[PDB]
Amino acid sequence: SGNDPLEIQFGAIFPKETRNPSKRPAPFNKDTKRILIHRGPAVNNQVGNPSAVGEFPGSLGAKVFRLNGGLPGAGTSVKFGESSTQALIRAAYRQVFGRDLYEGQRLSVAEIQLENGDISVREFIKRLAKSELFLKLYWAPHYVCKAIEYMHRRLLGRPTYGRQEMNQYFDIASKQGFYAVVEAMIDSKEYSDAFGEDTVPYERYLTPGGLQMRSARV
Amino acid sequence: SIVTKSIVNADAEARYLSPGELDRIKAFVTGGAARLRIAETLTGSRETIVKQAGDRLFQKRPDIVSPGGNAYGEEMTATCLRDMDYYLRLVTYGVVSGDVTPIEEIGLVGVREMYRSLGTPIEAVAQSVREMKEVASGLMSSDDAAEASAYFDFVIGKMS
Amino acid sequence: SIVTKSIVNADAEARYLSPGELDRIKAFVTGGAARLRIAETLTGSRETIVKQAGDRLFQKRPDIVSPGGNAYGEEMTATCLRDMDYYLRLVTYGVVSGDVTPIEEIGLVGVREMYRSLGTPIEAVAQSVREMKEVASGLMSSDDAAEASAYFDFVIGKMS
Amino acid sequence: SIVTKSIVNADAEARYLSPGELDRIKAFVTGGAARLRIAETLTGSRETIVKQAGDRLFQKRPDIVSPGGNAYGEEMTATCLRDMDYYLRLVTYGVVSGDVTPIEEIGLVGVREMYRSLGTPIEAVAQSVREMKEVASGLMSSDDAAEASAYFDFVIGKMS
Amino acid sequence: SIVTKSIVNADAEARYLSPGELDRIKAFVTGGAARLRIAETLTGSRETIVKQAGDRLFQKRPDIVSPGGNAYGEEMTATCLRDMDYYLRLVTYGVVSGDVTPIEEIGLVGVREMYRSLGTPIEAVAQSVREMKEVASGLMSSDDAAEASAYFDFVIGKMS
Amino acid sequence: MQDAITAVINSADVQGKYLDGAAMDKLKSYFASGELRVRAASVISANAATIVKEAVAKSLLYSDVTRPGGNMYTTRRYAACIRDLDYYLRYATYAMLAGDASILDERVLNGLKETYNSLGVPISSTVQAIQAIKEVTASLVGADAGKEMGVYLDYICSGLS
Amino acid sequence: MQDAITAVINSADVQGKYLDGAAMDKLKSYFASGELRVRAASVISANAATIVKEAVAKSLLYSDVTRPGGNMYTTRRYAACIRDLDYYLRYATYAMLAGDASILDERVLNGLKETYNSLGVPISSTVQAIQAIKEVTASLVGADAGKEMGVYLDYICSGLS
Amino acid sequence: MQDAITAVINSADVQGKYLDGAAMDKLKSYFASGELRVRAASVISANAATIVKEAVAKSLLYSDVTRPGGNMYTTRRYAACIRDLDYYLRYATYAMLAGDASILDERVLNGLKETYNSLGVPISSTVQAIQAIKEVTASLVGADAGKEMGVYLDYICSGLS
Amino acid sequence: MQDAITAVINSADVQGKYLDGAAMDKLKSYFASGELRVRAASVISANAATIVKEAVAKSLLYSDVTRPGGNMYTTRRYAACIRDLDYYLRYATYAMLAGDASILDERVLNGLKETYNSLGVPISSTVQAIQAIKEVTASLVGADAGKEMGVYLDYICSGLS
Amino acid sequence: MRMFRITACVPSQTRIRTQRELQNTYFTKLVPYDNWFREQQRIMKMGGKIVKVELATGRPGTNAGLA
Ligand SMILES: *[C@H](C)[C@H]1/C(=C/c2[nH]c(/C=C3N=C(/C=C4\NC(=O)C(CC)=C4C)C(C)=C\3CCC(=O)O)c(CCC(=O)O)c2C)NC(=O)[C@@H]1C
Ligand SMILES: *[C@H](C)[C@H]1/C(=C/c2[nH]c(/C=C3N=C(/C=C4\NC(=O)C(CC)=C4C)C(C)=C\3CCC(=O)O)c(CCC(=O)O)c2C)NC(=O)[C@@H]1C
Ligand SMILES: *[C@H](C)[C@H]1/C(=C/c2[nH]c(/C=C3N=C(/C=C4\NC(=O)C(CC)=C4C)C(C)=C\3CCC(=O)O)c(CCC(=O)O)c2C)NC(=O)[C@@H]1C
Ligand SMILES: *[C@H](C)[C@H]1/C(=C/c2[nH]c(/C=C3N=C(/C=C4\NC(=O)C(CC)=C4C)C(C)=C\3CCC(=O)O)c(CCC(=O)O)c2C)NC(=O)[C@@H]1C
Ligand SMILES: *[C@H](C)[C@H]1/C(=C/c2[nH]c(/C=C3N=C(/C=C4\NC(=O)C(CC)=C4C)C(C)=C\3CCC(=O)O)c(CCC(=O)O)c2C)NC(=O)[C@@H]1C
Ligand SMILES: *[C@H](C)[C@H]1/C(=C/c2[nH]c(/C=C3N=C(/C=C4\NC(=O)C(CC)=C4C)C(C)=C\3CCC(=O)O)c(CCC(=O)O)c2C)NC(=O)[C@@H]1C
Ligand SMILES: *[C@H](C)[C@H]1/C(=C/c2[nH]c(/C=C3N=C(/C=C4\NC(=O)C(CC)=C4C)C(C)=C\3CCC(=O)O)c(CCC(=O)O)c2C)NC(=O)[C@@H]1C
Ligand SMILES: *[C@H](C)[C@H]1/C(=C/c2[nH]c(/C=C3N=C(/C=C4\NC(=O)C(CC)=C4C)C(C)=C\3CCC(=O)O)c(CCC(=O)O)c2C)NC(=O)[C@@H]1C
Ligand SMILES: *[C@H](C)[C@H]1/C(=C/c2[nH]c(/C=C3N=C(/C=C4\NC(=O)C(CC)=C4C)C(C)=C\3CCC(=O)O)c(CCC(=O)O)c2C)NC(=O)[C@@H]1C
Repeated sequence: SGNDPLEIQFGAIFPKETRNPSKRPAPFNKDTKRILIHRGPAVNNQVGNPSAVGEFPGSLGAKVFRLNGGLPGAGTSVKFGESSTQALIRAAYRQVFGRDLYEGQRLSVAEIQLENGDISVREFIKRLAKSELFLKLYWAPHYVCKAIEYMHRRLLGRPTYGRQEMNQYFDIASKQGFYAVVEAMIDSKEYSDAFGEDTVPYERYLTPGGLQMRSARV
Repeated sequence: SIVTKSIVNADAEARYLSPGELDRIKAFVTGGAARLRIAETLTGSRETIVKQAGDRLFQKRPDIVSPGGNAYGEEMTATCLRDMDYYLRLVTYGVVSGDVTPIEEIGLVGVREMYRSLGTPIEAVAQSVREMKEVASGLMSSDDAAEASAYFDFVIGKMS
Repeated sequence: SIVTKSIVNADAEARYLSPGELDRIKAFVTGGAARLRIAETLTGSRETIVKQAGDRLFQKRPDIVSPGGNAYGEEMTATCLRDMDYYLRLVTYGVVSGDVTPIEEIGLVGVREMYRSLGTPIEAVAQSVREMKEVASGLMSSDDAAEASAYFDFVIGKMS
Repeated sequence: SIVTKSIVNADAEARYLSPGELDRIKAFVTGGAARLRIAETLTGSRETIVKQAGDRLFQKRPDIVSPGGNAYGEEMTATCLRDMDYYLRLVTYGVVSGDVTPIEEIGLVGVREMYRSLGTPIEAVAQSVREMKEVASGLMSSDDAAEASAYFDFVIGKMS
Repeated sequence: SIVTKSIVNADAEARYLSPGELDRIKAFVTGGAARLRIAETLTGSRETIVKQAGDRLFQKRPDIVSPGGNAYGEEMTATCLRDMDYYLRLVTYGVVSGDVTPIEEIGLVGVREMYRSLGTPIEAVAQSVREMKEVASGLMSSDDAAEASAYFDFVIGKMS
Repeated sequence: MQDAITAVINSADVQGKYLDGAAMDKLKSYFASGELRVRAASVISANAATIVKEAVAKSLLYSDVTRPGGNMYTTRRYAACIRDLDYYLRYATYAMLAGDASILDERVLNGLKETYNSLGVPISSTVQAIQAIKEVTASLVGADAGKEMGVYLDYICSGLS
Repeated sequence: MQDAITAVINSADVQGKYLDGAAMDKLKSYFASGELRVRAASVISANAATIVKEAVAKSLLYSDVTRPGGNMYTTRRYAACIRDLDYYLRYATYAMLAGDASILDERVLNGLKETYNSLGVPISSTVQAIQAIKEVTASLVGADAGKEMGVYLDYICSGLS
Repeated sequence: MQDAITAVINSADVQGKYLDGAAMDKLKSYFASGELRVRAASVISANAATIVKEAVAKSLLYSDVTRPGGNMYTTRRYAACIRDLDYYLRYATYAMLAGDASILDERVLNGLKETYNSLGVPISSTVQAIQAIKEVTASLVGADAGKEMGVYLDYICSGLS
Repeated sequence: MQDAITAVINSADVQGKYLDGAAMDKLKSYFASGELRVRAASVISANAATIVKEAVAKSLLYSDVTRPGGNMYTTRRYAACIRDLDYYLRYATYAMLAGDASILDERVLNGLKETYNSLGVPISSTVQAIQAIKEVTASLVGADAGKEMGVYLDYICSGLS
Repeated sequence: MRMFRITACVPSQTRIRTQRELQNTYFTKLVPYDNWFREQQRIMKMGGKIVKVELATGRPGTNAGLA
């Protein structure tokens, strides 16, 4: 249970093993699969409808940011393509880090290299995830598997299903390190299916506990 | 609702509502009388709308109400008219809200799965909504009919 | 403009402009003359607006025109008033277009960065625009004043 | 076409085919002869299958071939029979390949959109393919009838 | 080099370089004399270092020179001593750099796969670099021995 | 999230009912309040930074909270706290526009108390800061829209204590 | 993208002057024609599906394009072609409602020819289909709106040319 | 990627043709060859590492490709070359299983030539090493399956050369 | 990127030789320059924002470039320009501190001139502003350190020019 | 770091998308060298058509000084 963070907008909040001890060990073998609740139409859950992966959830799920419109300079002022691209950049920051950064923290080179068509949205979020700021905020201060779990939620928009995903990312962490774990998550097939080269990741699934936290209040 | 749509867009953008969105909300709230009048008209004459549209549907698609048809018999036909009533009520929700979201969330997400399970022909459900749209448009001014037609068409297209 | 903004909002969901958007564009086109005159009122009295607002600001923020300030001396006072005139021009563009975008895309994207490089305090630029707003509002009717105040306040909000 | 699926699934992990997959491929290869016999039975009797299925459809759905319908007229009935023959050809492709993949890739991706743009009732095409299945199953043993019915019913499940 | 990695780490955070990095650049530049002293000592004494290391390795690992070993015979012994000389080259390249990067770019990024494709036991190569270490650590002064031992130990750890 | 219109529709739909006189009365009342809500929200969007600034200066500055050892001490923690105040003000404005507190429960108050308890963020000081925001907003926007904004800011406070 | 309003504002700002009388006249020009633009947009919005249907009927069907070996042959190809024509109709509606073809350059032609050449989509037959769409739209909307839509559809064709 | 079966299906479909006698003969030929195809693919699976270990020694080691200045001298390049040859073996095996080089066009020869040109990897040497792998595979697979694997490896080489 | 140390290492490894007499000499020259290199790096880092600020003030401001029509007009164009100059200073300082310009190729001039041609940023005013930057820098550090900075900033300018 | 500048055309199988998809179809993008093998495989196995690959940043024949 300690490896489940709060499903809040931003922050990696885990129960601390020693502070108000609450540990609830359970024997999950290597093959269990965690039941997740889709943020959208229930029938679009990829368990029952694996080809639904990437189907945008509409009003039942989160807002989805896409670089659908053209990028500026793909001279003249009042070019309308400046608001959409910047809204997407700030959305990507809010997705990878949970919230917007303070002044001076944004990866400006990556932003211009994205706004100039030199990279894709996927490449930019990879740069954000591999940034030293992400390492300091979300990788370094945590148990390795807590860091991986929070990473998975931010990048794939869902908690991990079980020991298969967890073990592969954890093994990469053992062998290669943080950048390689980020690479594995963003280069995985499911990322490509759910998010192309032009979609900012978003919350796609919740645990029962997170949904209950959100929807059980008076 | 338009208010919910604008708030969701702003929240996902981590900003306050833009002046355009605030002006859209103003235009929606100040035009509330027309929407509520359209809803009143649809609610008051719901029985005749459903009855006439059901008769037109049955005459146009006799198979669904004849032996072997999904709606054959008294009970199944009554259930068919009840489904039509459900959708007219949902359309009232949509016209009052100024937004098709209540209709979509209450009666169109997974509708094909449900009607395929039941064996109902979805094309006929769409045609029944078409009949109800025609009958309802008959009972109000052209402006009001044009207003409610967008929601009727949303429902029809989601089944077509 | 409102038409361009509506076009992008419609294309964001891959559809046609809704009847609500089209009717809002209709109302904007028909009310065109009122804003085509509000822009003229702001334009014809531009020098009065800029200079009266600048005097009111230097009464509000005497430090900037004082030695060590960003605007001390006649030269920098004149260039600060130059910026005031620029932003009044953008506000006139905004009232004409019906949208806050050309203001944003001309004078508020990276404004903090540029003025950081130059040393200007930004709360004081917001105050300059606010004084321009007050002086302009005093020159026109209450409803016209509110219509222009929407855009003046947008500029104020994007500065402090 | 389990060879393609097995290779694609093996290329996912950048590995070679495991003994189970290779045994599956070999068993599929052996079944090839029976699959070819079924395919040739459907192919040789293409004309009668299509003719009888079309005749049966035109009695269950007489509206289509009467004035105002889609397939009305010798030309449009000819195109309708051509569509039925196309889908029979795709079914033969499926039985030989052992998979519905060619059927999807040639006939069932965007079929609803195509026929809606053409105005063709999709349920009527589904009934026509069901009649083709009935006639064809009238010429095959139980095993072969079930084997071809897999593909016929998949076409029916995607067409409506 | 240490300078290259300082620069790339800085450019990762888009900064001009922090005081500790420049302090280390100063220290390494000033100690260039000692580092080049060690490098020249190893270059001039390379053949003896390799010979003694190989003799003590083979006394430690008499299997690789036995039949079936990767380095069996005299030609394969020549190839193995050549690899020992190559990694001594890389040690001298590293010491003058102040960083391990050249050693990884040339000799360690891919070494495991190379030796497996060759059948060489890479742990025996680790032992060879060890024997090189305990020979070189008596051929030069006490501090120079450790200054080279850093790179010897890095190679050993990266080959373990 | 639900606004006032959607709340009415949900109650009706859960009954399976068409909208009767009382539901239409609720809709009419909300439409009547819409203009006031929009004016107030525009004012808050205009003066959000000032509202937060004045609430902080009123409630938190020049106290142990900002001094070494307090939770707002250090520029990082200062920035995080004023960011949180901006979040709360933005969500209170959302709620006021919608006329429904549901967005607060689904987006803000879910797990917030556990968050602040795990972080060691003092709750009473945060509540005082939010109440200062309420007073500043009341003095800025009026006494009616001030009252509605107060309802939703007090809702945020209720979910934190 | 751009429209007539944005066009005049851009000219003025690049020059560096408040909107002068001539600019106001050029604005009034777009203002006066607004009714026709909105009307044509709404009509074509109502009839877009039928417009595409009729255009494909009299431009592509029963030719080597829809037969085996033609790039409309399979179901996927036919539906994709209908999707492309839907794009052309709605983007020409977008441009007509604005008075400028900037959006046509932004979100339609930005790499279109490379995509067709790589995927083998024909240029002659898609140009013919676009011109058939022009014919059908001109019939439905009227004379002036038909001419404007035709101008923007010609823009798309020439971009493909 | 398409197999021989799907290749024949597409050949008949582009003509809108049923599977004629020649197509049936091709399908029967592939079904007959399936036994030896699967046998060879099983034998390669246990010798791919050995095959590459021997082919590289036969064609690459102790030349100006692995000495200083040759494009294998660094361990990075040696391991990368081993990876390229590993993938060549496995993809030739896939193509042999499918009885069609279509996959070798999609997942092997899609931008490979321009990737090697950008890095100065010698096309001559990689062609020679692929030929060596073909020779080695011939000894452990057999004669006819040897011809199959040689045809597919030669197809790759002609793609590069 | 390569430093002088890595440049000589790369040459020796390409030719497959130990550190030779000329290699020792060139390493020694870098070691003899690596005190003014670090001092200039520290001084440039100390006051880089002022360097760019004064350069822009004396070389770009209050001319047609910043006026309506020039390519610096707009709060956004100005921001883009000042960050471009700031990046130029950072990467030129890296280049100076390493005794090489490969970093300028690999992290600045990767398609910069083509981008400016596409986007219309002048190729003369950029070099003029960089002249101002190198002037202020050289006047801020020294004759030889300034000479190095001017050499590398001219390398950037030539890559642009 | 070595950076390729890859141009590719990605077709759309299994779905007729109605939103704007041209940006995903024919694209030119910078790819780090280390990710280019994986990316080449991903574009290919997706059905893409990699028109062009170049070495935008870096040199051939470089044994050291690549990062
Ligand atoms: C039907 C007999 C009863 C019923 C069902 C119902 N379920 C949901 C939603 C979900 N159902 C599941 C269940 C599973 N997902 C899995 O992966 C597995 C393991 C194989 C199971 C059993 C889940 C996870 C959901 C959430 C959405 C999702 O599918 O991801 C609903 C909808 C609830 C809602 O409020 O939308 C319903 C209605 N309800 C009844 O009343 C029946 C008795
Ligand atoms: C006056 C309200 C405040 C103030 C302003 C101030 N600004 C400058 C210098 C510049 N201001 C700009 C701004 C713009 N140029 C544009 O094109 C746009 C879009 C319309 C904007 C907003 C620029 C570019 C400059 C540089 C000089 C130039 O215009 O060529 C100064 C002078 C600074 C100096 O050192 O000379 C001043 C004083 N300063 C205050 O204190 C007021 C609060
Ligand atoms: C002096 C060079 C400049 C200046 C200073 C100034 N600051 C304040 C108020 C505060 N300053 C801080 C700063 C910090 N708190 C921290 O924890 C850290 C790091 C440890 C810093 C740097 C804070 C928190 C405050 C708020 C008051 C409080 O401490 O509780 C003021 C007063 C502002 C007011 O209106 O009260 C002033 C004057 N002002 C200048 O003009 C100089 C350039
Ligand atoms: C300000 C009045 C008080 C205060 C605040 C404070 N908060 C934090 C840190 C965090 N705040 C949050 C809050 C939220 N996350 C959400 O998703 C939501 C809804 C959108 C909320 C409100 C979180 C998660 C954190 C931790 C992560 C992060 O800060 O980014 C701090 C800093 C604590 C630290 O050092 O980590 C502070 C200072 N502190 C006071 O003293 C005031 C009373
Ligand atoms: C018969 C059971 C039903 C019917 C058929 C019908 N179809 C059309 C027109 C077309 N049909 C197709 C379909 C395909 N083309 C292909 O290549 C394949 C995949 C192998 C298929 C399935 C196409 C493309 C057309 C367009 C015409 C053309 O080919 O040029 C018609 C004519 C419609 C009209 O008005 O022109 C008809 C009648 N109609 C029914 O009512 C039956 C349910
Ligand atoms: C129809 C008149 C002709 C025709 C069409 C056809 N198009 C494709 C494939 C694509 N078409 C586009 C075009 C666009 N996508 C966009 O988002 C926009 C900009 C708003 C445009 C203009 C694209 C990008 C593709 C590929 C990606 C995709 O389809 O999703 C095909 C090829 C089908 C295939 O899969 O090979 C076809 C058939 N072909 C004809 O012969 C007609 C003349
Ligand atoms: C000696 C301690 C061990 C040993 C060595 C050995 N190596 C080979 C063959 C090769 N070794 C290399 C070496 C390198 N490749 C690089 O990239 C670098 C980095 C600078 C080095 C050092 C290479 C390239 C080869 C291939 C042959 C060639 O160069 O042409 C052998 C021969 C293997 C065989 O049988 O072919 C041997 C014996 N073997 C041991 O058992 C020792 C532990
Ligand atoms: C070995 C026989 C020869 C050799 C190889 C070599 N290749 C590279 C670099 C790359 N090779 C590939 C591989 C592929 N691209 C494809 O499309 C396919 C289909 C699966 C394959 C196998 C790639 C992608 C690269 C570049 C990116 C990368 O490696 O991730 C090198 C390295 C060159 C360099 O480091 O600059 C080498 C050494 N070289 C020889 O001399 C042999 C003859
Ligand atoms: C300032 C002296 C001049 C000036 C600058 C200017 N540049 C742009 C746009 C871009 N500049 C870059 C910069 C770089 N590309 C690289 O690879 C590197 C290495 C990090 C740099 C520094 C890029 C990528 C762009 C395009 C994308 C982007 O927006 O960043 C502009 C913007 C022009 C416009 O918005 O249309 C400007 C203004 N302009 C002048 O007039 C000066 C002479």
